[PDB]
Amino acid sequence: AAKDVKFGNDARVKMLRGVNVLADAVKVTLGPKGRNVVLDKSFGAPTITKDGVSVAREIELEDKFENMGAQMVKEVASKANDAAGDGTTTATVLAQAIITEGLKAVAAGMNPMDLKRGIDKAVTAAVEELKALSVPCSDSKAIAQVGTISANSDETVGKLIAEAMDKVGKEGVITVEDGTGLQDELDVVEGMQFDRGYLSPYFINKPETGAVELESPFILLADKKISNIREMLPVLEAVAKAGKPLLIIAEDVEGEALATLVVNTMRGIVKVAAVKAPGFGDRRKAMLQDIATLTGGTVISEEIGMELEKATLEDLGQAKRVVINKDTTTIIDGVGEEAAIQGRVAQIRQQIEEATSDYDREKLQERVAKLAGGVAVIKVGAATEVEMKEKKARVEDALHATRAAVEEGVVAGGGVALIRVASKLADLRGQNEDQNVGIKVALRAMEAPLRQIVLNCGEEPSVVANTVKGGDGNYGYNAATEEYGNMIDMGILDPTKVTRSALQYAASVAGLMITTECMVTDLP
Amino acid sequence: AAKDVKFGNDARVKMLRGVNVLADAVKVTLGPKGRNVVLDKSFGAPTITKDGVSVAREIELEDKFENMGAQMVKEVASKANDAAGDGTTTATVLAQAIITEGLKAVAAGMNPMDLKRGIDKAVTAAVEELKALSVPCSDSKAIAQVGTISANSDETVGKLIAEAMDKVGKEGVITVEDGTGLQDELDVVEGMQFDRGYLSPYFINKPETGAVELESPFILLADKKISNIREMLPVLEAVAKAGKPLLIIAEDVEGEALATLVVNTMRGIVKVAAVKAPGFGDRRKAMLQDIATLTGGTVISEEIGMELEKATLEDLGQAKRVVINKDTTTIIDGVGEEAAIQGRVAQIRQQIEEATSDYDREKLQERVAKLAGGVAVIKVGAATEVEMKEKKARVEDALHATRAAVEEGVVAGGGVALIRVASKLADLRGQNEDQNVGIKVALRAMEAPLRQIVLNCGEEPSVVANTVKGGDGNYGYNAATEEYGNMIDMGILDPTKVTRSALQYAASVAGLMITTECMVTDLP
Amino acid sequence: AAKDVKFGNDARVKMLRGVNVLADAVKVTLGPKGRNVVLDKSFGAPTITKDGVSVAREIELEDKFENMGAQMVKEVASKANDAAGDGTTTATVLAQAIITEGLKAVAAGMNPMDLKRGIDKAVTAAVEELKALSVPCSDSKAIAQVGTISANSDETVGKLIAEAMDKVGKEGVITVEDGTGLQDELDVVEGMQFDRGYLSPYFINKPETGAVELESPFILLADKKISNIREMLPVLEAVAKAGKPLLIIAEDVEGEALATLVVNTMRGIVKVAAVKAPGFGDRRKAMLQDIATLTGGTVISEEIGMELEKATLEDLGQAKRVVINKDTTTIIDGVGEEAAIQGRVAQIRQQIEEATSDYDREKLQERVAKLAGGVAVIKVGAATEVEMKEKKARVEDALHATRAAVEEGVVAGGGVALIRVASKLADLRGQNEDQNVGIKVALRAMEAPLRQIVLNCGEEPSVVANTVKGGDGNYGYNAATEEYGNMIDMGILDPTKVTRSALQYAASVAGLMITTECMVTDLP
Ligand SMILES: Nc1ncnc2c1ncn2[C@@H]1O[C@H](COP(=O)(O)OP(=O)(O)O)[C@@H](O)[C@H]1O
Ligand SMILES: Nc1ncnc2c1ncn2[C@@H]1O[C@H](COP(=O)(O)OP(=O)(O)O)[C@@H](O)[C@H]1O
Ligand SMILES: Nc1ncnc2c1ncn2[C@@H]1O[C@H](COP(=O)(O)OP(=O)(O)O)[C@@H](O)[C@H]1O
Ligand SMILES: [Mg+2]
Ligand SMILES: [Mg+2]
Ligand SMILES: [Mg+2]
Repeated sequence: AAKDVKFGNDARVKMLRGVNVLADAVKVTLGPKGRNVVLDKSFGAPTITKDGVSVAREIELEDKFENMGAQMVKEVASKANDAAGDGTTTATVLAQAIITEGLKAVAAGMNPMDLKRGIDKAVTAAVEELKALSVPCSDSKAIAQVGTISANSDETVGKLIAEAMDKVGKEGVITVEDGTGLQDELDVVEGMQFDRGYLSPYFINKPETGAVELESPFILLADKKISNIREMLPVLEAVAKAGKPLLIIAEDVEGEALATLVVNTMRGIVKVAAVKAPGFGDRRKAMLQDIATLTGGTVISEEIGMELEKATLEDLGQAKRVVINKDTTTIIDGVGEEAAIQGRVAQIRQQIEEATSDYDREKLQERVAKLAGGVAVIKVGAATEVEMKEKKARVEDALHATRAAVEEGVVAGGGVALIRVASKLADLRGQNEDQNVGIKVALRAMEAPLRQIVLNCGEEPSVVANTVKGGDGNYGYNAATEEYGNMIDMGILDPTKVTRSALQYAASVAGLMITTECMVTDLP
Repeated sequence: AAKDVKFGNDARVKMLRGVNVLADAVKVTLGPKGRNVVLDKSFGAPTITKDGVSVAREIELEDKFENMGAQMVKEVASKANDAAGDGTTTATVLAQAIITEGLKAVAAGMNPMDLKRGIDKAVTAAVEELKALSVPCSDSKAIAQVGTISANSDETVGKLIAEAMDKVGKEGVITVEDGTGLQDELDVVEGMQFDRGYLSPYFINKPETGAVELESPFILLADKKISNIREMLPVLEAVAKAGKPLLIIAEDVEGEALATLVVNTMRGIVKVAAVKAPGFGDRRKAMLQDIATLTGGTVISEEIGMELEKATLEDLGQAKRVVINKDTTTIIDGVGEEAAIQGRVAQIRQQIEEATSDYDREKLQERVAKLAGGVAVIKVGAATEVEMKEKKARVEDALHATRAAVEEGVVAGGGVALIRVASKLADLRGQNEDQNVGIKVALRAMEAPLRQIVLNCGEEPSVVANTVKGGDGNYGYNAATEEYGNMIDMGILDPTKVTRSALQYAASVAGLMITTECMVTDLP
Repeated sequence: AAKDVKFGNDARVKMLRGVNVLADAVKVTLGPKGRNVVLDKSFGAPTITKDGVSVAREIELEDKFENMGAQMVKEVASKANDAAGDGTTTATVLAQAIITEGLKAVAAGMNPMDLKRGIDKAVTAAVEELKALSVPCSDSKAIAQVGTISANSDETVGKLIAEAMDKVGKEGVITVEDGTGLQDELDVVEGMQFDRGYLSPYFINKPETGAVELESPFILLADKKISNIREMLPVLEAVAKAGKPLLIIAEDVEGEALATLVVNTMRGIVKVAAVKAPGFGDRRKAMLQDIATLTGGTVISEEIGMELEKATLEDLGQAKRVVINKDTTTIIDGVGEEAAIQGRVAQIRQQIEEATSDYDREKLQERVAKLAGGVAVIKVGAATEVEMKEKKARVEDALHATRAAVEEGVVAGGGVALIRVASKLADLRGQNEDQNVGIKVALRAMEAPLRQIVLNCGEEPSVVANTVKGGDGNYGYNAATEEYGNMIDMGILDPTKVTRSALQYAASVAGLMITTECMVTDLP
């Protein structure tokens, strides 16, 4: 299509108005005194969130150029989310900030490219700075503090999270789902368990709800379905002999097997029942050895050097007992040596450090957690639906933040850390003048977070900022209590990693953005 | 698409006008002196209802922003309905109320977020308060009162309902359908019965209409059709022997079986006939044991350890007699021990407390009712169709209300309860001032219901409210009689549960809504 | 879509304008001096009717709100028609009436809901009232008068109708079809006969036109066709033996059977021929036992304990003779005891009182009429088509009216009955004042029918009405003769049932309608 090109100032301005719109719409939601925004939806009802990135995405401008600018800054708010799922709003604030000043300096007649470098440098510096102040977040107390501070000051949250982490361990998995009631609720799975119910409902051991509890069973693992392939009685009878209950796992099972199986377990011939493995081919099969090895079983290489009956009763794995309903199965404890356990674990180390990261290390550590650790789930409380969302939302942020503080430590919130490291680079200089401004520009912008927070409190951003800058170390203003003091003792912690990503991602784009001299796009 | 963002006051205002329109359109229908609204329909003729939620849903505004606010509030009216199918209008009124005030305070320059909290707390407070006033609704009288009150003061209703409940019991099922005549009618099913007619019309016992009355039959249950699988004569002849009638149930039956069956029963060889089981696989099957077990029969596990003929005459169940037409079948009474009954029932307790609730516990309790209790249906009378609707509509609310009153008691109507609990929290305070206002705001809104009611009577909302606030306990204004007194002795009861849901759901949204600082949506 | 809500007076007004348009367009056709309206049609040529309900349906307004009003009143006009196929126009007038007044009183500042009750009660009252005055319409004279009066005063009609009923009986069926000439014509079927011609055209007995007259035949009924299934000669020869003609009925007959049959009836071996049974499966079959039992035959349960040849010549039914063409068969008389006749009739009593009514009791009563009574059809005379329509139309109204007068008696026309019972409720009062007005309103409206009729004669509606009200009993104005007197002796009768439905249906909606406070619809 025919284009519309714009150069210099004109373009820039447009670009800026664009940024501001986006920015302004995300600022409103910063800090404890942060406010909400409503995203309309033709879909169902409008959405009410305080999640910066959530907002960003919805912003699109009619002015093709004002729009481009917005479409750009939008990615910082975005990347910031992919990085550590929080700090999004904050990051955005900084760009808005950097850009404003930057442009003003380009308008000042400076070479933009050096401004960029000056900023870049200024940032690389600021980063080491943070890494310096970053201090280990390890105790449950600290962990609940970031949770809480992340979930717009909700202790119940940090509290809950703190606990989960304290249970499932370090590699234990944690997820949030909408709860039933209005109270938040924490459930923690113990041992090995997945999402497969029994195909033989008739095979319900003791409790109802389809509760099966095969006491001291032999576990069986295969690689096929058993319609009429019922052949395998040697294996069967083998246990009928030892008089032990039996659990099975494979592609599937047809009535032919079940039917007979039924009356057998009935007549008190052999108390048994079975449930399908995990899910997809590579999936399920991927997850069995682990199971076998766990209970000390010998998975059946139906595809390799094994067959149906082709397998002795001793191949079977053994566990205290099991618990099954119409949807899930759980092994109380497959007696399997730790030489085996940590072994099947050690080999997970390569799986872990993977270049796939997302979706890979997810379902990955899951088993990892089930192969020794513990799995946890959180249910969010909310009367309405428009509440259940927002709530559950923040809950995750925090869930993330903690994850980050742990791996990368923390620093002082209230955007003090930055304002602090800023003073530390008061003497940073670069190759030429422009560059020095470029730096100065950046430092100057690092007061953004802080004073937006303040402003979201209807108070003098500049006045606070001063008194705060007059202080040292972790002296900081507490927006919530409206009084200064030590940000850490007050439990106002920001996972070091977010603060860093926010600054980086922010600059990464801001920088470029301010080096626009021309812009092309379609006609109105 | 290109968006249109609005911040602060502008946005709010718009949002509010939006709310108002909706609200205002729902108010009109509040109380005995509430009026109706007409909802247009391209479909057929317009609809005339006084059901708040019915109205809500139809409201959509041209102004994108005004619309959003409307689209939000709409959910309280909604959720309120999913909760206890009544109080919808009332709920709405409170939001309208809360928001108005709220915004006024934000306009006053207060932190919205604290306002929210102030409100939330004031509410959590207000709830215990109600649970205090809630008093058990257990006698048929009270129950008749809520139904009546619910059905805009129609005694006939509460009366009818009260009856139904008094019959089918507590776990007895109750449903409402359109009636033939103009009078309302109550039918109550006794014992075991379902929606299945006979495949062998020839096999009609005594009365007409397809009336079968197998005196002292042997009930038979299967898991497959019987085209030429007619093999089973043993079982058959086994009764030709005993000379007792026989009832059958299964996936189906082809004439092959029927044909011969006809002349057998004819010649006086064997008085018999059969009808299809419930409906879907897991369905029908899920419902048979009960049947069997009830009548003392042995369901045929055509899929498990059994086969056609594979079964003895004693396996069959026995019942006083049965009654069948071309659409329904009924068992007079299958002689089956209570140990069995309450048993088959007890195991329903898990089915009962289910995380499925909607649709689950529905068809669930149904059987639960047929499994010892009773099933009832109500036919609403109406001359027209636009009448049958409205009518049958209100009849259900009541139906629900009562259901709610029973499980959660009641409190004083006329919106006195609230107005009362408000005085009780006159000393409630929060962490800061804004929050205290946030509380005051809410308490203030709790007068809404009452004074909208009054206003729907062309009377001083503020003057009544006063004299009402001057009183104590259940002193309250009777809009209908236009004179004060004891709301309970006057039988003006609100199922505690609705009053509570209305307040919660209302606030849950209003709360958020008043913390809007920006709004985004598409362009006009 | 974006809506447009309207409250109070505004809404009401619009609504009313809507009603009026509709109403006014239907009024014009009320009474002997009623005029016509033309309904356009893209289809073919415009339609010219005086049938109120025909009109109503065609009315749709551009003003969404004016339209809603009209879409609602439209239902009274409608329902009135489903109820008893006449009085439509009349009904409408009352609504128009009720509403007008009603609204005026709401405008007066009265509680609408009481208004409604006032009206409702006033009506329930008015109904017993009518049931009082209703007097049995039994003599043919009376019956001709309602037909006549119904068919806008056409004696020829009431005359013809009276006859029919006098013939076919009470349960005899009567239908109207376009006739051939210009004179109306009445045909009356005697005995048993349906719409099936002979497959064996060659088997014509005596007259032409395919006229068959098997003297003292043996009727034969089956449940299948006969291509090569010609096997059955035993039964055949058994008659060749007896030497009697033969009639056959079944799913069909192939030439194979026919061919041979031809020459057989030809060479004088066996005078026979056959014709297909009724129509659909459950249709035809449903209609055979009846045929059998009548002539005294044994239907062939080709599907049950019976086969082809499998049946003795005695099973056959017998009849005096038959008459068939290429489209119709008829049994002079199948000697079949009345024990069987009325038996097969008595069991029709449940078929009769069926919760189906529409479509059921139709084809049902049909056979019923053929199983003892008589069947009649009327052919309407008209030069044109636009005439044949109108004509035939009114003819049915009367056909229904009579039906109604018969079952529910009659009362004095000219809208006197109502105006009369109104005076009777001059002292009716309700729980409060608003309600008394509500009542008064209604009574006042009952003068509508009468004075619209008067107005349709260019005369003082108020002057007549007065003199008419001064009178007693059935004193009434005769619009046609323009002179007062006894409405009954003049034969100006209205089937009690319609008069009643028109009032009920009318109020039923009107009532609700005047309680509108808001209205929602889409934008223009
Ligand atoms: N009570 C408080 N007083 C002062 N600063 C706070 C307080 N609570 C949180 N903060 C700071 O304000 C920031 C608010 O971040 P937030 O608004 O959630 O944006 P993001 O989406 O970027 O986290 C926190 O990261 C922290 O630095
Ligand atoms: N006769 C009466 N006098 C006073 N208050 C009444 C009377 N009848 C009902 N009410 C009160 O007014 C409310 C009206 O409820 P309604 O108009 O149906 O709204 P919702 O659909 O929210 O219940 C009742 O719930 C009760 O609190
Ligand atoms: N000559 C007459 N004088 C007085 N009243 C009459 C006369 N003819 C008919 N009527 C009355 O007017 C009615 C006319 O019916 P009609 O105009 O077709 O309206 P609808 O279709 O509502 O019956 C009759 O039912 C009867 O009540
Ligand atoms: Mg955050
Ligand atoms: Mg209600
Ligand atoms: Mg008429």
